[PDB]
Amino acid sequence: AMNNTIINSLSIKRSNVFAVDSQIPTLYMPQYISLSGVMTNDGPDNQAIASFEIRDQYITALNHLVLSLELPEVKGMGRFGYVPYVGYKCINHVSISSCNGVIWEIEGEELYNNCINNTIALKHSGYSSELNDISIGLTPNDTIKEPSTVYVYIKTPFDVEDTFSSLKLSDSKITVTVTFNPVSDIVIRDSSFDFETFNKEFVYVPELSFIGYMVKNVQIKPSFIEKPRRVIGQINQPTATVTEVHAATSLSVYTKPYYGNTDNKFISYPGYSQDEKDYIDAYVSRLLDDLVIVSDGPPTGYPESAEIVEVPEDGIVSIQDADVYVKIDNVPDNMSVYLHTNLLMFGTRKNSFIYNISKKFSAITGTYSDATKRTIFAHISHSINIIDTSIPVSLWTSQRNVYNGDNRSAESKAKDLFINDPFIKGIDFKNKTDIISRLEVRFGNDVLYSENGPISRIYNELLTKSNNGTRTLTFNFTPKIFFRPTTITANVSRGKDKLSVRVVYSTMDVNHPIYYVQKQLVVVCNDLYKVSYDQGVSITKIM
Amino acid sequence: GAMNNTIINSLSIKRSNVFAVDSQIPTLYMPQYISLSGVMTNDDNQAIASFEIRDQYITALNHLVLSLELPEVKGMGRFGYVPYVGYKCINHVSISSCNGVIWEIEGEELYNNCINNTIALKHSGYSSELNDISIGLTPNDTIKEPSTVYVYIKTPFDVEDTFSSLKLSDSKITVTVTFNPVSDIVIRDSSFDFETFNKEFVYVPELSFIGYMVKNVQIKPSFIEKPRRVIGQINQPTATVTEVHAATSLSVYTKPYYGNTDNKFISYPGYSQDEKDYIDAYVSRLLDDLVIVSDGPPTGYPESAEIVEVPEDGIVSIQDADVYVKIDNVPDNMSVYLHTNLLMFGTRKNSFIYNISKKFSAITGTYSDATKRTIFAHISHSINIIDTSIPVSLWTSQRNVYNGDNRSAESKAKDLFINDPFIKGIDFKNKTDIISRLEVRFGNDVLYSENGPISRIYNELLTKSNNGTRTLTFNFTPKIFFRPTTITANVSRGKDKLSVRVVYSTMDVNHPIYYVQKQLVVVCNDLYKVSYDQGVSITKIM
Amino acid sequence: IKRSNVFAVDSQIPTLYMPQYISLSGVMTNDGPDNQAIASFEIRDQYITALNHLVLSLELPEVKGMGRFGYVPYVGYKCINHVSISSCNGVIWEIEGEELYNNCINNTIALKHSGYSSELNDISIGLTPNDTIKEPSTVYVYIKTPFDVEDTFSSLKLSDSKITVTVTFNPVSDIVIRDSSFDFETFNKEFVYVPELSFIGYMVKNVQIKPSFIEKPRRVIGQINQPTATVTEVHAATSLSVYTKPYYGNTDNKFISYPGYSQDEKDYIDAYVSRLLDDLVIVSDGPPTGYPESAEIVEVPEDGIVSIQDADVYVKIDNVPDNMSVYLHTNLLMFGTRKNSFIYNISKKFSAITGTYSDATKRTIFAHISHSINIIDTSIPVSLWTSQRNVYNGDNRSAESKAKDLFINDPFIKGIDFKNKTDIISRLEVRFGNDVLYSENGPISRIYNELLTKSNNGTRTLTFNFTPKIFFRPTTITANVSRGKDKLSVRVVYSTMDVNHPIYYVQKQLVVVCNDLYKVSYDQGVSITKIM
Ligand SMILES: COc1cccc2c(N)ccnc12
Repeated sequence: AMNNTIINSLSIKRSNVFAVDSQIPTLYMPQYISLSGVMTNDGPDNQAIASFEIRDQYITALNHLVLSLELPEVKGMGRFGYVPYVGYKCINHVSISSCNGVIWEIEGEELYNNCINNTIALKHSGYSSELNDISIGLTPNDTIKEPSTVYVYIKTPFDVEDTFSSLKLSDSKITVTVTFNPVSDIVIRDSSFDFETFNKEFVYVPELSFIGYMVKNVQIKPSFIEKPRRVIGQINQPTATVTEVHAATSLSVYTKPYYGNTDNKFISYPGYSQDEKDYIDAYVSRLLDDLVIVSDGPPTGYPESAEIVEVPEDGIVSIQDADVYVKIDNVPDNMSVYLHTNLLMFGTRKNSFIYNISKKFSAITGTYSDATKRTIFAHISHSINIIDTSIPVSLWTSQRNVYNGDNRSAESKAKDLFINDPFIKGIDFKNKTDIISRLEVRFGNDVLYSENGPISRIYNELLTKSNNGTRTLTFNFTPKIFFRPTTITANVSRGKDKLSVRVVYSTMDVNHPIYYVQKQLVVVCNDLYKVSYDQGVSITKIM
Repeated sequence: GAMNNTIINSLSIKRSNVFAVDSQIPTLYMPQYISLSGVMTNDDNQAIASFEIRDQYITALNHLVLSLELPEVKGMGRFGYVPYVGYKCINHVSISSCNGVIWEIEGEELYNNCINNTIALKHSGYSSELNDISIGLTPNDTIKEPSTVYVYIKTPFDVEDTFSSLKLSDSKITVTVTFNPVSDIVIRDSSFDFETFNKEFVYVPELSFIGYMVKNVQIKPSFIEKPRRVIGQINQPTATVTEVHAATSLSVYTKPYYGNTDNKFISYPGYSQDEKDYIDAYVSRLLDDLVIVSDGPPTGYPESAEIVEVPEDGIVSIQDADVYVKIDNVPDNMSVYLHTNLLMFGTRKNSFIYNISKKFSAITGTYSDATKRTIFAHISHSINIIDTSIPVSLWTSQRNVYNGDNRSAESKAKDLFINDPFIKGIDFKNKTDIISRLEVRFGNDVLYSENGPISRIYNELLTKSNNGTRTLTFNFTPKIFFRPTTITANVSRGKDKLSVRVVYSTMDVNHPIYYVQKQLVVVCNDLYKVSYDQGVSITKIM
Repeated sequence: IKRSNVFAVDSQIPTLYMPQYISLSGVMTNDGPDNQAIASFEIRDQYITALNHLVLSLELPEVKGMGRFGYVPYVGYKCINHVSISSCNGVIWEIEGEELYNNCINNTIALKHSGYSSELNDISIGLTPNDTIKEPSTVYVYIKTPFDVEDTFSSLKLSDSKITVTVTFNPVSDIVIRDSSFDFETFNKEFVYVPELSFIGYMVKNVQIKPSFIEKPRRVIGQINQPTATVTEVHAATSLSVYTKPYYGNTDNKFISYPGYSQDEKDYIDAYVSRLLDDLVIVSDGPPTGYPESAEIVEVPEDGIVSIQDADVYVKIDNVPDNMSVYLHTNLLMFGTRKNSFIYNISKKFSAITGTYSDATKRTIFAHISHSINIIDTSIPVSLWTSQRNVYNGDNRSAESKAKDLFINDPFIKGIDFKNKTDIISRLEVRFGNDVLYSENGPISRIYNELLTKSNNGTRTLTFNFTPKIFFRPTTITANVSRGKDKLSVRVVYSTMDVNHPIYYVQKQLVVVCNDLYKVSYDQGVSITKIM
């Protein structure tokens, strides 16, 4: 059965790769353990906090925390849906602490970031058409969403090498404290939705699961742990500084939008489908019904500022230098076809440049239905983009706009949805646009790193096998757990105990509404700590 | 230089070199892919391939792959293969030496072990060629072209490549494969001549594996985890695994039993296997009979059918349910009709009724004068994955006080037999979860209890798998290099058996799904010690 | 018992080092060989002790003008003809562009960084001499090396020597999909490769270097339509791979259709069907004009069924003007080697065509198509349809349709179709010296390659090394020399086809890649040595 040339080609110490001594491991028994928590409503703005205390003589070690949430049935009228990954967006903060203090904590967004390359984790936290499409209730008793459980993997450093990295409790009490975002963050809804009643009646219903380990004659040794912390820059300020950086493993930079100067209302939302094209199509779809109207004489029901034009016989309406081709089939003899030529329009001066959403269409074809008295659109040529779909409606009607701005029908305006997702990066719903033009990191007062493209994000996505990375400077390339991490290391004497970030943002057109979306600079630092287990668990910052 | 002046600036302790390694020399060996045709036997007269590996120059092996030749399929009717056809072929696999069975597995259990291996699943046969339902129009028409599929037979010997490989100490290994009846892998309609197919079909297998020829092999013993399952009785919420002495893991799930039906179904989506795909195939098969454009009252439907003309406002009220039907370009001599009771079920006369027509809220379309048919544009409905998983015979069983299936004979004859051996839950996606609570008892004591599938969450999480099972894992130690950690019995105290009780969700007797029977499946992973003194042997740890 | 602690471990203090991401600009010379662009980067910093993780970035220019233009998917990898890492002792490692790509083909994120977006890869159309077809863009190419397998452990040590990374770029026509209207002559003149090299450098305090091994791939391409290839001086190989490439030299490299960014088999097929449909069913007032004379365009009968021999095409268009009829083009593409032979007729691969004529746009809007078009059909060069072998005219499409055909010169195509789906190797034989080392009647070696590497684009691969990398000396197939076993010879038998299918005339080339084991030593700087 072997070929003759192999057997013919077949003193030195030789390591055996066909057998190995199956070592007896530490004696232990694992258990999936679940805890109800205690819910308090204080800290801050009466924010909801869950606390779980872990102390059992048979739990010697734990890891792999997973948080459960019961989502209630949602009944009533209006449009309602959950943000994708709803269970993660719920989370404002997680702390693991002993009686000596805090062992490890994370900001909601950073936990989410760390799990973003984990499709399973993401799926478990709630990503489904059931949960994330925008349902509409038609009756005060109609069911919008059914009840549901979501599961949030609270990834910890204790999970890297399973039992080797687990958290050893000894005889100490470990408290896990979870702070929840306000339910407004996790919910997408329209004006008809009675959010006021929903807000009062909604309660967070959490449960903390984990893998406990009952361990005979546990042999503890000291370990190291990376604890993340982040600094949020002042609004639109292109700088932030992290103080007291003594032994850090990595440093990440990114941008968030800030929508406080707005009502957080958006024209459209794609629902469960989350691709860039989904976002764009959802937006086109919402505009199409005011964009091309089939009507008995001039269309009614629009603001006087609307400029609705009858389409010439050759199908071309000319909006300044923009040509829009409109051919609708099966149009009644008493009716004509109209193009709305300024459905949304923005400018900071009269008689200057204009951002006009209607000029972003070049062809609209479709067929009229006599049966349902509507136009069924077939093919659209346009240049709508992910930004357009990310513009809050408030910006269209702002005092900086010389135009009325929002010339949609009332019916369309009613369909607008509030979106308060807490984990948005960049300035568009997909973090597609790169608004950072240059990044500088200084250790003390000396330049540590500088780049003119996102070469650090490319390396981040590569080394972590992620397609949603960040501009990240990684200092630790040493394998976790089995080594002490490599860290950038302070002088303190020479002033080098702080990392300072300066980015150059690219500047947008002041006549595009996107210019007025506020930006925030997020800098996340991972500091090395030593873990000791001598009478209670404790950590110690490495200097 | 290019190294910034800060990194250079801040640069006698005992250190590990992370910038070089000692290249230690491995065992001198040489690998080879080997294929074998083996021998076939047919003794319910199930086919059994057996392959003997006897060669003094093969020290070890792993990575078994079984290939199967699928023959050309000629004739009339509708015919496709079940997704991942290769795995559904396999009833049982066993690896034995002269000293008995070294490792064996049920077909469904090997499928489950491979379910997160996309490549393995794709090689086994997942393609529109294989899995879309084709239709033959003449007795000499070709329905399916000859294909060859490859089934990766995952074994404990692959976990750590050469370290885990099954060693052969001059012993004769026999790999024995038991095949499900070909009924199980074929989705067909009534017009297909399955009788002739069933007798003409022959499983044509070849077993390949990676053999290793090793000089001066140095054998050591290892351990192996051998799966075992129990199936509770029909509709019992309990099942028990006896003789549990050293288990590494326990998993619980549910299968449906359709033995009380014909295993015929109204619709099937073919190669496209998403939940939305199943639903859409179903809505599509119903729509032919649901909304009819006709010259006077539509004909060819049973008398029990309630087909009514759509009023000029487009709304038909089926009891409390309002259906909107508006069709464009309908001829002046024709009207739009709606079948208000396409499928309907009830257990007591003039009481509660489940009526599939009521799960439509809006149906829009345009009549084609050129093809004499209605082309539908938008359907608002509430059909779900369960509706698509109902055997037709349940619509027409004696419990139904109605006729039940009010479809056209044209619709009825397109129904399909599905006999997939590996269905789970009570719907084709395994979406619906009918376990409301699960209890595992080691003896009289409760070992585990959960109120939601947190055990499946961990299973999926810890194995990176989208389709896990409610699984209790006892071993968190790395395989091969460590004696697996087990849960250990106490025979003295009756603690040598694992009993599982679940609380099934309570369903409505006026929904056909209520009558789909279910079985509890409990799989236990028993720890065995593999010994190599005079041949290969295994011993169940006690 | 004596038990190993699985609940805690000693934290070893590692070598003291600091890593830095380092980007460099290169020297570009358009010398070597056919005036091919070369980019040289010199790493000569005394404080860069080790490096790995090479990333090449490319600034792609704005593209202005007229016509249809797009970039091949994963454009950055397709740009690379060859990468070579060398030192003042010669070459340490080097790879051919296709093999680098092959090595990265299951690294989705690497592929995405290289340029795989609708911005890049859909075919765009410029409407005026100053219309912008593509915006400027920067892509990132992960030059994977043996030095990244085990991070700092596997890293390239510089040892106070001067490292030079050399990148040879394919001509830009390889990465561009264009029509005839696009001014490629000008573009070809003005386009310049604008490359920057990044890498992770390591400042190591008191580095303790040791020797190691390294697999260096090398390949042999057979002559056109010759089913054999030999690799010489094979003394210590860790693997051997066999695949097939098409040769399109007998050809203008033009194809009827291309799907764009969407790259699924079904996308290729639908893009094709859409292109044929404009000529396949025609709503016309009187017999359609503008077609070649060899075209057999017939009016669809009232029954709706047109019969092309034993092939029936059902065609119903809705809402057709009273003064026009519906026609079917019964031989849009046809191929036969004799007058009394089997004919391959693309119209016969359609069974049903429905749609609706639009009065407003005066064009037919197709609704549903029953057809049997396959991936091969879409991968047939137009030339082969009109080759001398074809006793028919071949291409009976409209002139408007033929204007839209696209040049494609992607250097990394394999097999004979655009998804490498069809296997054309029927039998495979591998000989070490004169003795058969391996043979197979089915693609079991490729099934294993896909299985063992978790890949759906594998190759027929003989793996000799099943030993963990870096931490052990790799297991190799080992020469004898005295018994003539210093040669790896591959012979394939290609599967046979009916000679009346155009794809039979696609020229094939056999590709054999051998991974030879090298020893890395660090005496007078870095040095590699071929194991014998
Ligand atoms: C998966 O097994 C391994 C991976 C990496 C390192 C080691 C090691 N140090 C000892 C034993 N096994 C190892």
